[PDB]
Amino acid sequence: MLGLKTSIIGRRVIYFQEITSTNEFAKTSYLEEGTVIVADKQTMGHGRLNRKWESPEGGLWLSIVLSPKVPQKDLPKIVFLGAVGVVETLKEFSIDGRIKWPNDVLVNYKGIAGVLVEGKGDKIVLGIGLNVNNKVPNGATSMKLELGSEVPLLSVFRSLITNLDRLYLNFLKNPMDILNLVRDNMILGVRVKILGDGSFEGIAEDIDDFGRLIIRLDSGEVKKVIYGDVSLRFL
Amino acid sequence: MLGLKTSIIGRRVIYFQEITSTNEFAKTSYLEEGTVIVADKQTMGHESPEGGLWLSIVLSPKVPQKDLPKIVFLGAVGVVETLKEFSIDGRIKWPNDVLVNYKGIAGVLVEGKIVLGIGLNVNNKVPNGATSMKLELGSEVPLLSVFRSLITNLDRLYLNFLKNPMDILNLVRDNMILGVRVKILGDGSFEGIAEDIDDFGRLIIRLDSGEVKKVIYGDVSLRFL
Repeated sequence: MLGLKTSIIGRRVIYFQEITSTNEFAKTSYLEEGTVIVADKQTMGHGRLNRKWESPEGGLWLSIVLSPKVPQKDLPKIVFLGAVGVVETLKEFSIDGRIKWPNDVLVNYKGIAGVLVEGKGDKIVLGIGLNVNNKVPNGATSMKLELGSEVPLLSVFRSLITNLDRLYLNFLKNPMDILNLVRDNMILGVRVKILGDGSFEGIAEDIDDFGRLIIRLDSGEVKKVIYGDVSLRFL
Repeated sequence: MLGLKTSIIGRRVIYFQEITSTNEFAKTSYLEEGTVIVADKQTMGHESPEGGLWLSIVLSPKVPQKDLPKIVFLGAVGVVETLKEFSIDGRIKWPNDVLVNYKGIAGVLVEGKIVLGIGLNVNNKVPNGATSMKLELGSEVPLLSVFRSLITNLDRLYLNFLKNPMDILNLVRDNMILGVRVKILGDGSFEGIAEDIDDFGRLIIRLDSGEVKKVIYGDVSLRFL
């Protein structure tokens, strides 16, 4: 009854009034490629770095099951697919979102969406958490706060699924393309600090052909940061 | 994202762009009670084109074995209530069909774990002699609005049915086509006036001879004369 016209993503959609986490369900269940798992709220949701994710009623919490048969050297790039999809959808609602490497989406430096990609055996689970009408934590934002008005949650879903499907079909044929879209929508040319072990600061110059963040330290040294399991702070 | 607030029916909803049959998927798959299977179209329903509301609901009612036959009435009444919400006069053709001015607009199929299947013509093209919500109202009807309405009605009806399986019969009686001649097809056939449904949901027919027959659904077909 939803009348989705997508080719792969959204061929099937499993909706839950409440769930522990859409990513966990997608990982532990056999689902055909393109299946979207979505819930009004999550009781154990989280984003990258295991950051607890308040997923209250009003937001868009979903996961997509994918099994892209692309060269493995290109597989690591699906994380960006979600971020770019969110940016395209936000633009449709007159909101200018920018990507905070690797896959967070910000609006005026305030978090509005997060992407969590996990791999289980043969498939990849692309999780997205987008603040729409739900109340957000201090420092974060939402579509409702940005537009100062209620936003039809289903309208956002339709838009996002449509964009993700389009991006995914092209990724299957031209996997290098997504990096260019990421680059064109990412926050660059500003100072950042990579936290944790061997912490350092520098200018985030660009992302390379592998999606690594290229940082220029004050000394002139150039470091390439892997998208995995690191935290980044804007200075 | 749908924000359904029902208690059981609609706790989960599995949507398909296309499926062979929502009833077959529901019967075969491992699903929890209240899960609704809905598709834009069914390729092998019993086809169901885009524009209609095609769904099945998984139920596990812990009620007396004798009350299971009443489940079909939950679907028929739920459809009638939703149609009334859209100002369409749907009437029940005992025991699983809904007509508008004697034209078919919906059908209910219960199998079984009990699977309650419902097919409702909304914006889809229909067979000769049938009708749809769009044809009755004269304009397209938001399919999702019909789904929300129906799911809400079915959830309320089901929750009460679990406690009082008899209550549904009164709602059927108030919304069913009665007082007219019908032909019952089974082992041969007989005709008579459809008088009412009894405390078991059996159709009571008065033959011209004065004989009274009680019809149980399962191996029979009813036709209006």
